Amino acid sequence: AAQTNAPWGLARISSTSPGTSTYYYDESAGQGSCVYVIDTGIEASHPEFEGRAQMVKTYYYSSRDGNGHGTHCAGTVGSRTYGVAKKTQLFGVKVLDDNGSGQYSTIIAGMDFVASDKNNRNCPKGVVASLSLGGGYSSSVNSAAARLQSSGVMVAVAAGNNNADARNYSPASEPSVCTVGASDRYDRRSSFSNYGSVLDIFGPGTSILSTWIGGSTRSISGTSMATPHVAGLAAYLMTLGKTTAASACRYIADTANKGDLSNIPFGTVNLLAYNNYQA
Ligand SMILES: [Ca+2]
Repeated sequence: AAQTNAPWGLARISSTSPGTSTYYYDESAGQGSCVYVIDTGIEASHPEFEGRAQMVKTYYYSSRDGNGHGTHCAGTVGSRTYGVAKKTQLFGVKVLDDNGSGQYSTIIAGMDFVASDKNNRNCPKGVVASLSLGGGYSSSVNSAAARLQSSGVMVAVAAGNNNADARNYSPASEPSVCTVGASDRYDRRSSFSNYGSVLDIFGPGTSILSTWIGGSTRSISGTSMATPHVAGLAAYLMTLGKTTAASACRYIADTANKGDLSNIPFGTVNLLAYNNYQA
């Protein structure tokens, strides 16, 4: 399939070169997979989700996304226009309040929730979780992410927006999950993107157009935006049968565009998420 005039990040993930505008992908499009977006929620009513999104959990007085951040991330995973995996099922877990903040204890509860909740969902092709959040180093937060991964979920987490080594942030620093840095449309490391040995992969993160609350759309930037490209890619690849939850981060690294990003610090992977789709 070909989507013309796609957001640059979608075009990037199906291209051996920057500077193109058509997204190419297998029509299966993540059908039969599931992606949890652990964030401020998802506006499930947004026409862009086509009934494929739903809220499954909140820790606050509402499951509504009163921020937009979670809706944007979910859009990059699986919206019809702005998404990588256009037929995946999206599950919202609201661990962040409408200010975009969340106590680590609530975030941990949300991760353990997903590990159990997948057993209540139909995801024959596999399960992914996208965590566009983080804070300072916490062994408990890392351990929760590790459990989620261990349970059979492909966990993708944001590296962070500190232009610093991600070793000092969680869940970014957890070795067993897929830690995602951000790039821009000219294949530069995004200026805010964290880096370091703990990174596994980069994805498009600067000036990313996606869904927003009130049935709208918005361009924003962050490792929060790169993460759902990788989560959606994993779901897409799992539907194709090319990889599994336990192997998807490795597979994505194996098949990434290599050595093409600029301003990658010595010791950080130079790998850009790529679907290796040949139309
Ligand atoms: Ca990993």
